[PDB]
Amino acid sequence: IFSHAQVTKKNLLVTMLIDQLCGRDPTLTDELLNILTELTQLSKTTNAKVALRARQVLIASHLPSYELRHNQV
Amino acid sequence: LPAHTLLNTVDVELIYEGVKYVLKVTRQSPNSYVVIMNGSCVEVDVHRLSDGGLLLSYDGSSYTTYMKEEVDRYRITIGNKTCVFEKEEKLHRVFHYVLDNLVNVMNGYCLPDPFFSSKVKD
Amino acid sequence: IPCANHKMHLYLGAAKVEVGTEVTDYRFFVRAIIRHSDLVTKEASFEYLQNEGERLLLEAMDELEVAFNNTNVRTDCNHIFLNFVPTVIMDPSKIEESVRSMVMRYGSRLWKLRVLQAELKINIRAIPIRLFLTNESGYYLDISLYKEVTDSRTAQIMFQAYGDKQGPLHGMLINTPYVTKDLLQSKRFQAQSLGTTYIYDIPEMFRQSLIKLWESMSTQAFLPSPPLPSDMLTYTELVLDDQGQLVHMNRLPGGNEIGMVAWKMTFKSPEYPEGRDIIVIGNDITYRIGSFGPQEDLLFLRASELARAEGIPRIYVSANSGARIGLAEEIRHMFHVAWVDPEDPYKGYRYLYLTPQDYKRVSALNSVHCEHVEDEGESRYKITDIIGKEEGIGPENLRGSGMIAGESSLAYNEIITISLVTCRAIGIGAYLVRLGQRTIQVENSHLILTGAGALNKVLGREVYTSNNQLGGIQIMHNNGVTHCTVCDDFEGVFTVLHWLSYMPKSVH
Amino acid sequence: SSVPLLNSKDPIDRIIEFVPTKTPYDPRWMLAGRPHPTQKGQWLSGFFDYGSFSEIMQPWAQTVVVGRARLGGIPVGVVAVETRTVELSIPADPANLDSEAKIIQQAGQVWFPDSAFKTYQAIKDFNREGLPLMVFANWRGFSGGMKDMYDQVLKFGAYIVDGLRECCQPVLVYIPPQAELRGGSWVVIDSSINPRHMEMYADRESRGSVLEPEGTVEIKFRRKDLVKTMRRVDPVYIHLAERLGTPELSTAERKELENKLKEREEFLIPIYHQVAVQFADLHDTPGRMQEKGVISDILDWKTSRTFFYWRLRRLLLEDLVKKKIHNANPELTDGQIQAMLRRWFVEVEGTVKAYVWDNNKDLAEWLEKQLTEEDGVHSVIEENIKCISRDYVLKQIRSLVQANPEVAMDSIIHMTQHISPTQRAEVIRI
Amino acid sequence: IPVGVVAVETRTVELSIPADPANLDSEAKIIQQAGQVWFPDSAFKTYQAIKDFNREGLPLMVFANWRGFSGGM
Amino acid sequence: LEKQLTEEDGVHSVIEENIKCISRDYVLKQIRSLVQANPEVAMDSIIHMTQHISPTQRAEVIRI
Ligand SMILES: CC(=O)SCCNC(=O)CCNC(=O)[C@H](O)C(C)(C)COP(=O)(O)OP(=O)(O)OC[C@H]1O[C@@H](n2cnc3c(N)ncnc32)[C@H](O)[C@@H]1OP(=O)(O)O
Repeated sequence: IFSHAQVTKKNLLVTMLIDQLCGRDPTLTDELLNILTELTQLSKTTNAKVALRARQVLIASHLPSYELRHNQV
Repeated sequence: LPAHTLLNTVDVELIYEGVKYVLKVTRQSPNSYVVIMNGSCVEVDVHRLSDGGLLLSYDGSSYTTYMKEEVDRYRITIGNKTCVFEKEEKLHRVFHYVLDNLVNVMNGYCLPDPFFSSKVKD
Repeated sequence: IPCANHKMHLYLGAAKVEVGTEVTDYRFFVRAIIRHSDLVTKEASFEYLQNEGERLLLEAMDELEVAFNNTNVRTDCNHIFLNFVPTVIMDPSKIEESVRSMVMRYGSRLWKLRVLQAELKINIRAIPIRLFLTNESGYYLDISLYKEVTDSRTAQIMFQAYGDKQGPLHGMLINTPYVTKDLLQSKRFQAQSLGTTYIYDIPEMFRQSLIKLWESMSTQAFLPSPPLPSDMLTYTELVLDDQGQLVHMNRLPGGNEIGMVAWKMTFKSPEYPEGRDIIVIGNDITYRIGSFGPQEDLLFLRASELARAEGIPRIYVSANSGARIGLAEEIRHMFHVAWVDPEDPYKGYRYLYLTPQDYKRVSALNSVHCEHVEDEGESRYKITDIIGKEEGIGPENLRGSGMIAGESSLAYNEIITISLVTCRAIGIGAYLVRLGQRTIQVENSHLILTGAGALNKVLGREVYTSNNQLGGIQIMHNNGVTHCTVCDDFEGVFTVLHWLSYMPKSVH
Repeated sequence: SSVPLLNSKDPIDRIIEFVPTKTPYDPRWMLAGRPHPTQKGQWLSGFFDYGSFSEIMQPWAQTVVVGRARLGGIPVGVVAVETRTVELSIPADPANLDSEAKIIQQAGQVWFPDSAFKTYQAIKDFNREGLPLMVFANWRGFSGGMKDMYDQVLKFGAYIVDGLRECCQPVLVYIPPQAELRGGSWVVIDSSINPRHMEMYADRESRGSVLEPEGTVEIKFRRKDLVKTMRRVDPVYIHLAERLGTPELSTAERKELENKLKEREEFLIPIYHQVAVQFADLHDTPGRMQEKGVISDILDWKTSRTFFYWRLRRLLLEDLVKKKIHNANPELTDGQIQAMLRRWFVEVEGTVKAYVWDNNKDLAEWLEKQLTEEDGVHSVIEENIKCISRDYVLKQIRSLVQANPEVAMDSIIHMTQHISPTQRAEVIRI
Repeated sequence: IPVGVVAVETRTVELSIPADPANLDSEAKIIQQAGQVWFPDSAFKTYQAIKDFNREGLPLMVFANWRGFSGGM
Repeated sequence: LEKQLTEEDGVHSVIEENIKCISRDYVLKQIRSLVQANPEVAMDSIIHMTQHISPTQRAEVIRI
């Protein structure tokens, strides 16, 4: 209960953590994906901040890096 | 019971010779305490003594402190002196330091609202 | 609208109107394009579509939040269009499922941002298909799937459905603009269809009635010169703040976010040439038609408290369908039935249960109570109680009703209370009228408690054919519930003000 | 005076043995009880103390029952509801030779004009007696037929509200088991009509809604919605519909599939209608009411009595000391007074025992001690009351002269005639 | 000066009661009502009028021609 | 009665002066009935009434 009380500050730190874990590296292993999946299933609205950003990662690491297109073209 | 009475913060108002000081007190750990006084934050390493006193490290020097609550006074004894208030670095130690601080944040021991997020990003 | 990351294109359109009436229909539109090579489906093509659409949808929602909250134009139906350029081999049912999940997971935000419609173009195998989605409150998504038919003698393309639920777009050409009235000229018609006036038409009639009153009592009395119709009246709308207190506001009509409206009027009457203040209250028959919710009851209460404090009369214009009912809609969709025999449903059913997959995404909202059970080797959440996350459909409207009931009971014994019945009044809306005790009724209206349909169902035959057999003027005026009968609302208002002609300006 | 209490013979730590059923029952059978159907004696208990229930107006408006009884030896007035059918006998008028006696049918759980008039009269009488009130509600609503709308049912419906709003003693509404309160009957006995005294409770096997299941089904579950439900439940419908929408089959096969679909749509209706009825009944539960905050608690029938004693007694005791506070400072409202009593209680007992407020037995004992004890612990509650009275008198004198300075000179002098010499020195010097 | 008024019928009236469609053996009836006489409904009306007029804050005028109350069965 | 009630800045309503006198006497009787039934506040009652009185009235209070 004591840990759940400060969940907003925990959410801020979690956003800062996710910013540096799956940022400028469009790739995800079979371990990060499970954590992100469980984290996106936090349907309680107080944790929405940590769910939403997590979904971004789940969709963000499937994009071209501009290196393939630039080199080939 | 609801989860907003199990708080980790206490506002303490102490009046000294006519000057009222409103201080905030929270913790970064079971033994690491944070005090806001005059708009400035200070960290104190506090250990509980079996005799009701506290062993404090505030500015590098250690102190043994006691408190006595009167009907309208707070008598704070430090060493052999008393103050009465009226009632209205190597790259691998840094890793462990900041990791313990962040884990404490994850367990619910977080800085106060006006000072939080200014030190955690670092 | 300028925006960072200039691959999204956001627009705010103001409906074209003539040189008379101003613009009321404003609409945010989002147009984005999706660039990638064609997909070779090996059960691995969902990711591109889902991720690109969801990324663009999130960026669109963010920019829509910023633009909508930074301005004041009152948009009603925001729309999104995503064009999936590359070709994908995928059955339309799988596309339905994927877009359903992707949209439902943010239906709450899309509802908050007033996003009601969406259009998604996907090339199949390539034949383009169009997904037209209607996204009302975030529990159900009306998905309509169409293919483009180019088999024509001209350059004209057609929408053609898939047999199941043809929908409105069957035979719509390919490209049609939109515009609506969005308020104030569809609610007028919606009310006039039922035999009453739109609520914000109340003050004008009020003013007009007073003009006739300043004729009527001039054949009794050597009155002063009458005032001008501009000076004969002046009113201030009473709105609710975020706390539940009344704010004295001056704003344009149509801005009610609830089904109740309240005015404080000052006017000049032949009895008091300088000073006459009243409170008027009215139900909006067009907003979830009639029904009393908690905020409607709250406005009623605060308005009556104001009138009692100042000591001035209260008038209530009733056009309602009783308390608001409903059912947890999400649960109404995601529930399954455990038959006694799945192959012969007429042997009975044992229970209604959820699966864990859909249970785990609702239960944190306090919308339902289930018990775990193990049956046929399957783990199941048998439903026991359904609560609903939506506020204003449950027993809280009973708590509200009695509250305002008491207020009426009090208001009768402290100030003057008058009640007017225009279209209908059911349950509480009937009792409220009777608690005012000075009831005016309109012809072709009714005060009822139980419906003719339900009574005939319990009785087993067509005993009653109209509800005016139960609560009409042939029942309510001949038994002593209504004091006076009238043909319309203007006559009712003139009757109200005539009655006030006999009464003091205040309890003091 | 207060209502007189007895050292009754029938206990408070017993349970109710007679349990309301879903089939018809005489409501008296749940107030006093009934003899054992299988023995010759052995009274099956009811809600109140045995032999204490006393009826009035029995042959009038037989769909409703009213009386007086005792709970734990605390006198109460009772209002209950007939679920059996009654037949109303009207005689002929000898002044008209073409007149005839008639027998009208009157179904239970339903208000009629006369039954509502009786309920109103009973409420007013019981209140003016100075009694608390118990109400066992199983009303579905008000009759809407031509006769009853003609015979003025709205009138007495509204008079019920007018009666309940003016009650000055506890009113406890309880929805028994296998009972349901629907809409028009809620709005006339809701606790929000007089919250200072009215309380509502519901069994686990009870129902409340703004409407029954069938009337909601008829509006929310139309034929098209039942069909949309068939679309995802019935395997036969699913097979036929997945086939009919399968493109490029044939014309005749599509025709056959469509006809089979129509046949199944007409066939399956009663079963899916019952499904809709159960999906309607699933949100008429009391847990939803507790969560929404429209009942104070969810009770078991059997233990009910032992609850309603200690609640009721507590309230009575509270109404005593609160009255004294209202006598001390008449300008204090009732929420202020409940909060004040909370404050006094925690102050004198301590914050560790602040949880002993929602414990009706212990708090009733404490209030009994503080009010009934004299020449003893001396009632710190009484000293607090005296202080509030003192402050009120002081504030009143000062508000009086502050609004009327012209009498100040006349006010001082009389107060210099009954004061000490030292107080006179303090008056002169200050 | 505004007043509320209560007066009394001396003419005969005929009270029309309809039939209840819920009962197929029901019939409409015409009852006779002589003036200068109280009936239950006439007295109820008089009471309601008195209360309403009083709570309006009006004076009251009463033109009494009542012989009494009906005593029939 | 119409003249005595509706006339202001005129004959000045001797009826109104009588009403003011009755109000004065009522307030006086009320204060005195209040403290006569509650002497324990008399010392607290006097002091506040020595804060908004004239010096000559203060002399009369002290001497009498
Ligand atoms: C006051 C009490 O405590 S009990 C009273 C509680 N409410 C009721 O009893 C409702 C009475 N029943 C009715 O709604 C009446 O039949 C009417 C006339 C008001 C509505 O019937 P209709 O003329 O068929 O209108 P309809 O039922 O279509 O109403 C429009 C829609 O709003 C919904 N709706 C209707 N009445 C209500 C209501 N009282 N509360 C909430 N929603 C309602 C319906 O689902 C309906 O759906 P649809 O448009 O998809 O068909």
